[PDB]
Amino acid sequence: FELLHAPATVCGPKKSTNLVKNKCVNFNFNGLTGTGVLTESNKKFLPFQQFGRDIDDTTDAVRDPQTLEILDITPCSFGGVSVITPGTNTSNQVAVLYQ
Amino acid sequence: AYTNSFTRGVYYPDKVFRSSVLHSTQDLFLPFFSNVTWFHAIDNPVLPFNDGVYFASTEKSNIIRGWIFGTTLDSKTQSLLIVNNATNVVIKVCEFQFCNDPFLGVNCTFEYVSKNLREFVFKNIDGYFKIYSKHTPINLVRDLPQGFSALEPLVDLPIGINITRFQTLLALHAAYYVGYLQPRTFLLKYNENGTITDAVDCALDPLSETKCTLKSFTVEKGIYQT
Amino acid sequence: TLVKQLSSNFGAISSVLNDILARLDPPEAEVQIDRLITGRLQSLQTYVTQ
Amino acid sequence: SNFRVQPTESIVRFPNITNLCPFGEVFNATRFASVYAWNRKRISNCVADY
Amino acid sequence: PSKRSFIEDLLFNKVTKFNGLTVL
Ligand SMILES: *[C@@H]1O[C@H](CO)[C@@H](O)[C@H](O)[C@H]1NC(C)=O
Ligand SMILES: *[C@@H]1O[C@H](CO)[C@@H](O)[C@H](O)[C@H]1NC(C)=O
Ligand SMILES: *[C@@H]1O[C@H](CO)[C@@H](O)[C@H](O)[C@H]1NC(C)=O
Ligand SMILES: *[C@@H]1O[C@H](CO)[C@@H](O)[C@H](O)[C@H]1NC(C)=O
Ligand SMILES: *[C@@H]1O[C@H](CO)[C@@H](O)[C@H](O)[C@H]1NC(C)=O
Ligand SMILES: *[C@@H]1O[C@H](CO)[C@@H](O)[C@H](O)[C@H]1NC(C)=O
Repeated sequence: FELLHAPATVCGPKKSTNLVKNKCVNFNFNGLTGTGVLTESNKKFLPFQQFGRDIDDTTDAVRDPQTLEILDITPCSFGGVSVITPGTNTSNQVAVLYQ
Repeated sequence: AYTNSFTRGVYYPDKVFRSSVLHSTQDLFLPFFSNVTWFHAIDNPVLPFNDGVYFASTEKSNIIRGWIFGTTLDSKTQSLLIVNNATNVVIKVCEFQFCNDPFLGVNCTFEYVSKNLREFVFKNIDGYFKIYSKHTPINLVRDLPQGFSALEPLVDLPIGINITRFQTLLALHAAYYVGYLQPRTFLLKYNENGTITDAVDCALDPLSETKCTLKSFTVEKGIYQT
Repeated sequence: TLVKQLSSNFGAISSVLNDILARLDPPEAEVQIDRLITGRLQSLQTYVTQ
Repeated sequence: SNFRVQPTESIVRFPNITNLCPFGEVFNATRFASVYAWNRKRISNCVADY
Repeated sequence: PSKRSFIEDLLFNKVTKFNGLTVL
């Protein structure tokens, strides 16, 4: 095995598993490693383009390297967590708002 | 002989999809509105490119049959030959002069097997020799047409030969054009679907630099530091 | 502009933190991610002030 | 606080149409040669199993 | 159903983001 300075062309195998959508996961689409929900998507790609970016170059839709199916993406949900309350001097009850 | 190529040479620089955006880009390109060499056959000199070559060999009778890339092309360094032989596209990267001189019939490294103006663009960086193409009919067959056409990548090759010279290959028993490519900044505008429809140089002339300080093709009147 | 600032190295090896994670985990990871954090922190602060 | 739904699963997706190169051919072979007249085959540009 | 007034509708029709943000 000689590893010449040029990039190595013959490599080991790629152990690829199944893809599940409508519930966010970490994902590994050949470099694309974000964290979000994948879903079916409609917008059409050209025969060779490989990502989908948008207004500020955020990875925004990707096609599976195995099957020609465009998938849309959205980062996992998240938001503030706050508490409304009557004063401690009038009660102790508490209602919580997820933002 | 020299002529003036209109807005031609653009090509999808990378493999991403943008939509209705106007995207700044920075790479090698053919500077808009430049002075183009014109070799006419039916001749056949040898022309070197440095780091990129706009090779839009035209057509009259479909007679162009290959390319040889390299330095000395005689049993010295491995070099590229790619032939369309009425069947397919065939790539062979050996090193010899005219040992394969059979044309029709009617110690080598890497292999790969795959009116109507055909433009191509080739460039070699980082051990990758990349090709982009576009085939389009022309009606004004007098000269290179006025319009906007966007090329597209066909086949990347991991051969990584070092190349600075090349000549066209014809078949005997049209012509071809060359400029060169230099580093510039363009402003591309991708359409709704994703296929390019216009672009502007940022260094072309006074206005354009403004047009790409705003990153938009509709400047309003006024006054702009650019 | 703020979001665009995530696409810049600020003098580190890359513009993503995951790649530097992959390449080098011991101290040099600190002496690189230091710069990502410093730069991104400025960008946020200089958004807040204006 | 800030609420953060958590990742649940990793997923791997690599080109699984695959190319190969049959090392089995040179092992399941019928063409073996002499010791000093030993051949060197510079093989590459495939996918190889180990 | 939205009781915007008429000239207010003209005004409205005239005038014309999740990497860690939110717009309340
Ligand atoms: C508030 O706290 C004081 C503490 O001495 C208590 O006496 C009072 O009942 C509480 N409620 C109101 C309305 O002041
Ligand atoms: C450049 O283009 C002009 C066309 O105006 C042509 O006359 C000239 O020969 C070309 N080359 C040079 C070196 O000027
Ligand atoms: C590539 O070949 C050219 C001659 O065709 C030579 O001038 C140049 O130095 C070579 N580049 C390398 C990296 O060897
Ligand atoms: C083209 O070349 C390939 C390989 O050299 C050969 O298999 C094929 O028959 C050729 N086609 C013609 C039309 O000569
Ligand atoms: C054999 O190798 C030499 C240099 O290694 C090369 O010049 C020659 O073209 C090769 N012969 C064939 C038939 O490829
Ligand atoms: C988009 O694709 C459709 C094909 O359904 C094509 O007819 C249309 O011209 C393309 N461009 C636009 C702007 O719709």
